[PDB]
Amino acid sequence: SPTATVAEQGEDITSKKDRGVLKIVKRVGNGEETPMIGDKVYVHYKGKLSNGKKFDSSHDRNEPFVFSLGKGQVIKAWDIGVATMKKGEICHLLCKPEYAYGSAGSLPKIPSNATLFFEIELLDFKGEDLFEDGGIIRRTKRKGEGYSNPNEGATVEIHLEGRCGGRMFDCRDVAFTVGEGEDHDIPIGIDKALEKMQREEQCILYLGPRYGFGEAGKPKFGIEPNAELIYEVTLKSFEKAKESWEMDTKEKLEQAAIVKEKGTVYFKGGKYMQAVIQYGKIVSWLEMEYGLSEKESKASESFLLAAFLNLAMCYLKLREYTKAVECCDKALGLDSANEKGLYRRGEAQLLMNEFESAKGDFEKVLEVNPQNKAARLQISMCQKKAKEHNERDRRIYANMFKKFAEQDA
Amino acid sequence: YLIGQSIGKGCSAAVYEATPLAIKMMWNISAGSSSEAILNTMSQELVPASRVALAGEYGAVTYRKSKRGPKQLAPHPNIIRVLRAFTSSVPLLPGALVDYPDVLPSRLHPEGLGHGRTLFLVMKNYPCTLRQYLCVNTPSPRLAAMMLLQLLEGVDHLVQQGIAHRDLKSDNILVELDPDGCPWLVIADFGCYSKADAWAVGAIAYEIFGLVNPFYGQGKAHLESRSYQEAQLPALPESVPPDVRQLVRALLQREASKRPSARVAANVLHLSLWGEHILALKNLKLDKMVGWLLQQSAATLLANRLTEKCCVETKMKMLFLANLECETLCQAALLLCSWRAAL
Amino acid sequence: EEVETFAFQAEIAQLMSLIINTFYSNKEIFLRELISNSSDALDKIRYESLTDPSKLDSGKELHINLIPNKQDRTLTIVDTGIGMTKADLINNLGTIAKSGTKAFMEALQAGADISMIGQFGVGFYSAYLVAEKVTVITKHNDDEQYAWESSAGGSFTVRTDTGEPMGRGTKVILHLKEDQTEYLEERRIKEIVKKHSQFIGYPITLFVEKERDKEKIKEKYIDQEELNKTKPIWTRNPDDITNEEYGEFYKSLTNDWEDHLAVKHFSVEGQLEFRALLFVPRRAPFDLFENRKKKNNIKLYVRRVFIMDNCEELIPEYLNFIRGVVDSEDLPLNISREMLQQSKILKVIRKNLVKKCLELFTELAEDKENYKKFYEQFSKNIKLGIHEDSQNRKKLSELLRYYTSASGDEMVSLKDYCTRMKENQKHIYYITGETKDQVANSAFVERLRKHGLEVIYMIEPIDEYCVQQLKEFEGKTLVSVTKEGLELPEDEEEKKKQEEKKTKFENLCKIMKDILEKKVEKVVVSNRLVTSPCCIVTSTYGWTANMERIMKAQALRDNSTMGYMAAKKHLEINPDHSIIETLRQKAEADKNDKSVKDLVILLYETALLSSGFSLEDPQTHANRIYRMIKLGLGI
Amino acid sequence: EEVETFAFQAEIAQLMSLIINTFYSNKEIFLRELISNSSDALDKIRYESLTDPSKLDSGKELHINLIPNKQDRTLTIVDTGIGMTKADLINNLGTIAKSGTKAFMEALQAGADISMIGQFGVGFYSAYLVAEKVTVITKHNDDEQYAWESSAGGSFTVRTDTGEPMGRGTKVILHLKEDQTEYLEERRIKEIVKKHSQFIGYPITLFVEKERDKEKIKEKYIDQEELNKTKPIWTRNPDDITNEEYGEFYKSLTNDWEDHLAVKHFSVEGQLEFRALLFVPRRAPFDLFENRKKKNNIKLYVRRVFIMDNCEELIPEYLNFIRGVVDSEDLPLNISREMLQQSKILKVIRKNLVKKCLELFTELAEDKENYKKFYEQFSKNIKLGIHEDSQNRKKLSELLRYYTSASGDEMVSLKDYCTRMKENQKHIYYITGETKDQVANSAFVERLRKHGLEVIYMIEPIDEYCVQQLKEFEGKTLVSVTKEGLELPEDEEEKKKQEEKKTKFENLCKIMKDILEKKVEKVVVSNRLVTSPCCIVTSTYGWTANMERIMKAQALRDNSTMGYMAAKKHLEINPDHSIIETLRQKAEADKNDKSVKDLVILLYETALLSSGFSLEDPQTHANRIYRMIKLGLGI
Repeated sequence: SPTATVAEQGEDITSKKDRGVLKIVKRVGNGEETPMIGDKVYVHYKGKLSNGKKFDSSHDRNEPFVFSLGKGQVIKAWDIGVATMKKGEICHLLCKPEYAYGSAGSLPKIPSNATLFFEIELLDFKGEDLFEDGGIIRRTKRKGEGYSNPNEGATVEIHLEGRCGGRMFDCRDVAFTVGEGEDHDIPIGIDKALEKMQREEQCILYLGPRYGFGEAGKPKFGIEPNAELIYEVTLKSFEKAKESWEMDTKEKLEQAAIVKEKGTVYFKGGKYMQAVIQYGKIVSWLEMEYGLSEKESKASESFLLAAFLNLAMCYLKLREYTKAVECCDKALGLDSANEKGLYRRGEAQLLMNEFESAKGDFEKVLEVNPQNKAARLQISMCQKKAKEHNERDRRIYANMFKKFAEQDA
Repeated sequence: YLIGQSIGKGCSAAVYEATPLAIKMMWNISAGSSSEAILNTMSQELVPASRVALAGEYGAVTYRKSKRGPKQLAPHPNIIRVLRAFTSSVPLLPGALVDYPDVLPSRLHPEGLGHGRTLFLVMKNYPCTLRQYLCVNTPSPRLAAMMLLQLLEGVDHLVQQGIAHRDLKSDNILVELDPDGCPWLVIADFGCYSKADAWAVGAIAYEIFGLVNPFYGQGKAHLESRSYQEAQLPALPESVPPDVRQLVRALLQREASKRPSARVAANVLHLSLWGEHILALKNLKLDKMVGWLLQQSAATLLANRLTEKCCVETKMKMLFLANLECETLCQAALLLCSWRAAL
Repeated sequence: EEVETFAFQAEIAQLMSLIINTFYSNKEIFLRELISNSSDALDKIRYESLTDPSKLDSGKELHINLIPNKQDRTLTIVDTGIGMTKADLINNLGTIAKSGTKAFMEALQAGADISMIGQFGVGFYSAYLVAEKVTVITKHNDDEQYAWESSAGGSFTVRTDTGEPMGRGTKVILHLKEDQTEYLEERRIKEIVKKHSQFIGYPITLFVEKERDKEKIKEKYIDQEELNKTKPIWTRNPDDITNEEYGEFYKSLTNDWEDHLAVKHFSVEGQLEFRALLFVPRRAPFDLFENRKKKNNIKLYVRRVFIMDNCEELIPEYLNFIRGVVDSEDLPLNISREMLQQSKILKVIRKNLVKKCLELFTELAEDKENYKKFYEQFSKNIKLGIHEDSQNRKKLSELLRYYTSASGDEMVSLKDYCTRMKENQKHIYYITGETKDQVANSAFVERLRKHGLEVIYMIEPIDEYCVQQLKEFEGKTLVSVTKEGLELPEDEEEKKKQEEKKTKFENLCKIMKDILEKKVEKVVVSNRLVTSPCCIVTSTYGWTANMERIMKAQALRDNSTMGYMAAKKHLEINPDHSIIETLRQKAEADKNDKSVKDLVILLYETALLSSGFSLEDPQTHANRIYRMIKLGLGI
Repeated sequence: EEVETFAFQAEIAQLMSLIINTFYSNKEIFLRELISNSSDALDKIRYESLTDPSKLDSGKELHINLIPNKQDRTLTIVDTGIGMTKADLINNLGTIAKSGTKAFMEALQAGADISMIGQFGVGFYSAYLVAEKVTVITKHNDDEQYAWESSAGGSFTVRTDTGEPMGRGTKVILHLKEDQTEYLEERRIKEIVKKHSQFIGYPITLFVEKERDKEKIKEKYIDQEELNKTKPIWTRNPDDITNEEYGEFYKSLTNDWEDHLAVKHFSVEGQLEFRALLFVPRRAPFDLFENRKKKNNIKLYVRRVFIMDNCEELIPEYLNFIRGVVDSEDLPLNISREMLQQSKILKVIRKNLVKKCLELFTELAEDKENYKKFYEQFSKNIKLGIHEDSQNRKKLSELLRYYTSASGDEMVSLKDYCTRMKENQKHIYYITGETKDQVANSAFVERLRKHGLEVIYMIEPIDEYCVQQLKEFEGKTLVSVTKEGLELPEDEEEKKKQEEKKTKFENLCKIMKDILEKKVEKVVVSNRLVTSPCCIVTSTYGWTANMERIMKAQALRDNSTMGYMAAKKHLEINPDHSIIETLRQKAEADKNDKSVKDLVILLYETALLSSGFSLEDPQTHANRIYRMIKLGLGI
């Protein structure tokens, strides 16, 4: 048995006395000497039991392994290697019965005395999970609990390190909330960042410009690099936002009115990157039945539709109008007679340069609004941009064919 | 949980409505034939199971029994109308033996692998008939005279069915023309005295020759009995061989008895196009003999050899070389010979 | 001179043995005629009981049970028959082929519903095939018990006394060989008895100690389990029972969780007449068409018993799905009885079958909702038949609904395409498209809209077979506008000005031809389309693009022909299309111009992209377009 | 207690009548067992003649002859048999089922090639089906002539009144009813002998005055016509067969102007062994597949007499084209003898048949010229079987030759490609498509050419079926490059710079995706495109453009499941294509622009034109192109 032979004379760091981790590798690939933890790797391994048993899976084709995190639980034996595992090196493993992917394990799937061990070819092993919307990678030093996932609207108890990107930054450990970051001037990616933050899991934060205060520019901090931003936030504890299964139609109306007033304030302050998810949360509020007296079902839906309006407004302000299409399409799905909503959707269409559907909905809005000139001038601009794309192709396509004749001798 | 009415939709499946809400519990016996199937159709019925919907009790009932229970794809085996479930069966000691198989946990189904070849049928292209394709294309006088064979054969066959039609239309036959550039006679022949049908075949032969048809212009239309002016042939072109022209002269004779039965033509035409004409074959070198059929069948081989451009020459040969009998096969040779008794 | 007149003699040993080992190919048949004998016995005596109540007074039972008795391998069946006299029993038993049952049957003056299943006389000895010894104790009317013996040893006897009375006790024991020791397995017996003898109007069952031996805890000590279950419906007169009757019936027939659609019941009264009773499922049959074991779904009975069924003899391959069951109590049969003697009769009953079920389809079409449901899930089989039947084409023609420009939303009958408000140029204008849109966006289709006459859409891969076969529905003929002719009666001004365009564009067409070599036969000015400069139209014959496409990909159709035949190609123009006139202008003036050359290249190309034909050489088209793109790049 | 032991008795009248009207479904059965009685009779006596010289001289020439007699309707046959004594004749004859042939057969000590055709003893009574009276005059060894009589009237007699000696003159006259007066027609008799009894090693003929009555003038004075122009090859020793016997036999067997290809002969020696002899035609059969009914294939001529054949149970639906004939003298049979008792034996013989003919195919493949000829005209049937057999995959494999990148001109065995294994490729690259030019000119195929990896080109339609079933051949697996994965081991430097391109162009994938909605799930850079900026590749599963096409194309296939199915589509790019980088450029500058949109529109569109998929909406493409043309017009 190859595994048995390698196991001999191996210094082992063991969790228990007779169960643990066994330094066993054959050759060592050159790699970063410093230990690093990486979620993203394409490791090559050969899962063979050997030793009088046979592993028929993963032995054949080397499989890249999706490491969930530094403490990934998909395969227990897999992380054990990552203990004191370098990047771009080679590694080999040994049997641990407890460490079986299917929980405790069953004898036919996993031999009772032997797990799956692999002659790992270690590859780049640095970094943690990234951000699907970019700007941050998981930079932690503690573990989550799975019990307490902060939720939108839960006012939090976070502490702050005191130095962003290499610069002592000016702030305090204030009761943050998703709709509060823009008010007190710190990296605003905090909103979607604290998601991966629970109770008692320390996690420093890399910040990209388009995610936090980076792209927004700093008159108070004194930061040179807007993209190189790193600092630690200490979420000591936090309350819980009252959610769907948690709120009630009366409190629904309460927080609905309060946010609607807040929305006017957001418009007055002009800040909207906060407003995206709070308007989204009002949307989700109403997107379910209330089973209560709704004499003003129209008034509720009107709050919702004005939210649609300002959502599309901000999507016009900065965004690429896809989420504008989303919000105002929900609007049309509810109230399509919006004096301004569908108007801004068609205006996006023209700024999307789709001036034909713009022709359609613009004549529609002119039906409902024969009063103002904005939409009529906008559809005129649709005709202008159509003619501009016309002259575009005209230029780029003058006897385009004759050019082929030039090639002919 | 209270259990609803015990009505059954499924072998072990019985849908009951709990006190509204509902749940069905189709059981997998651990020693059955389709026990693997039921332990897996569970997953199919548990395709629509929510993100937290299988908290299987996992002591000796396996952890994996409801680990890959959650779905991967949407193929719709039976239904997709399921939300929640639970592994409820014999909880303790349900088998004196179960290997706890534990083999290949993440394979899926290959769409049932139903791809067997549904039985095929071909079609008979029938957009054309005779007078249409005739003006459309003029074939080789042998490619044409072969079409004549398909006519008289059914003409032979239909009167062999005792049935009779007095005057078949010019286009009474329809042309398959199934492969492009080659016409064909209807097998069904739905459209409709002895030798009457044969006379119609002789008359439409002129149309194939493209020569003027006397039964039409000159007169005596629609009557096999009618005969005048010695059955003149206004066939001036020599494209048609003089030997077969002698057979045409023999056609439309003073008497229907001296006229040939459609088999005689079939005979003639079997003998004429197939077989072979040689100086050694000359002088009625063929006499009473049975094996010569095979020897003649060999002389008909070269239809594939010479002028087999139009591929159809091989198609019907099988149904023709097989069915022959010297009883009605020697006389035409005698009458063919007359082509050479020309002297 | 001297006549040594003798009657025919016979030998017994070889006769019997032969009968055993030759008469039948299926070993299991033995347990069928045991039943049949039992049945007719009880039947006769039943009638007799209705005459006089003495036998049944004591009996008071009609059941029939089978005992496997594995612990002794003693197979047996029991009946409530009257049996026969010790002597008379012999006189109808040892007398091979002498049916005592057929005897008294004939003897019957008022023979009302006698329904004697067996008259051949060879069913009983079928036991030695399995039985090692055939022994049977029996009582008779005012008579004593008698245990017959047999083991096909050439002889027989009786040696009996003090045997259990069990009333008439008309039971017969069997002893199968150690070898070929099957049929002790009950569930085998069950699939057997529903393979045949499942339909008998008399009580049947099996008993067996099968339990769970769990020591009480077990629910039943003994399996008193009846096998009669469903009763034969078709014997009862229809129009006296509701649909549920049929419903429950089929349910217990095929065991479909779902219901039936419709069903029809036909009392035949011909010379050889029968029960005709035909379901139609309320769903589409999932697994089928591989012809592994099934050519049809019809079943046939005589004398109220299972007969050879599922033969392509009675119902044609087209419309094979139809499920019903037929019974004429008496037809010519065989010793094995399985094969059939005359098939001409098969043909006359087939005639009846198809006529009647087709009338069923009709009556269905009287409905619109359910009929449309059916039509939806079964039109393919319909059309297959429509093209294969070739006699009753006219009826086949009806019952066909489709999407049209008149329809749009729903299917609709051809008769709906019949009845036209304009009452002009009566033809059936249609097109075999691939996707319904790809049939609605053809420039020729648009020209029909311009004229305004509607057009039916034909969009099935199998649809083709139907269009060639279908013709002249209701004294007016189908026309797929994709044909070359497409003769449309237009105005005098229309016709002549179009042709004037033609007379000054035929030179333009010739100019194009000077480039359009080797592809098109004739390119002529056509009014066939509007709002589209050019398109292709198949010739008067051959295969349309969809027709050609299916032929190429049809399974096992590859041949020298399929390879390359049906070669008919020609396009047209839009004389009043902008691009068209531009092509016309200065065409004569330019000589060997690539401009117009490569133009007509791409033109005709795309015209072939439309009009269906798979691109003759895509890569090349991609190349040309890539050139256009590089152009678009300012390169 | 007591025992009335009696042997089984019988009745004659009903017995006989039943036999007549029940044993055989049709009257055609006669004229076959008549021959049988004569054959075995003459055979026995032949053996006897060998033993005794005087007997040989008396028996002389053997022959069997027929005389219909025309208007007289006195049908009759004549044989050179020995007959049976005045009494012994009875003792066999009136004794139904007591066959004296079988009797003396058994009695034979040195039973060498006895080959007793009949053993039942019921053929003589089958004559009643046609005869009104069965009368037979006959002589025997050192005995007198005797005219038996019969008319199934229950009795018979013997009358001697100087019937013309005819020497031995064994012969029976027949008298068919006025009703059903057939079989006087000779050519019917001939097709009847061709159907059965055409293979008998003994002289047969018919005589009839048929002439032309032409008065000399008539060609033949009398018609004498033997019919066994054939001799059974199977009996003859294989390997010791006469030169060119098979070619001649093929013509005698079936009337094929053309020769045979090859043929193989198998002496079986199993427990029930037989003569396995199998042709293969030298041509392709024009008439195949159209007939739904399974047609003639291997014929069974047990006991040198034609038996039931051409029933699938002998040979699968695949390889049904094969033609040979099998015969085992001994086989279990029936009274009608037509059906068969055990089918397990059919399975064992079927196994033997396929194994052997497959070995024939192998031996053929030893040839290259003729084998290629065959393969040419029959590979379709081959593959059909290859996918339907599912056990002998190794035997099925190694028999396939296809065009490849290595040699386009010559069909190369998969095994030849496997032995090449370039760069130890573990994957065998092929493609499924439509035309050879199109398959050769494909983006992935071009990349394969760059890798120098060879690709077998498959252009066969039916190819998809077999290939899905076909797999890792020779321990290495098939790979159609059109699959989504197409994992190709490149250089480490190559892998990374290609990855770097992905790192910078995935945002372009984004950019386009923002326009490429609703069509492609994932767009990524590709390692498969060199000559083409962009192309489409089917996902890991589903149906290839052409696989889907044929699945769609196959008729009788439309299902609710079929309408939405195998939805797996996405494309790629050529990062190092000029146009590609141009698309990259300016896309960053403007996130939304009509040109960029319309460009990728047309791009993805043409990519779908290539990669097979029929255009989802041609008309639209034509519209876009028409716009480009109007542009070309300076408009």
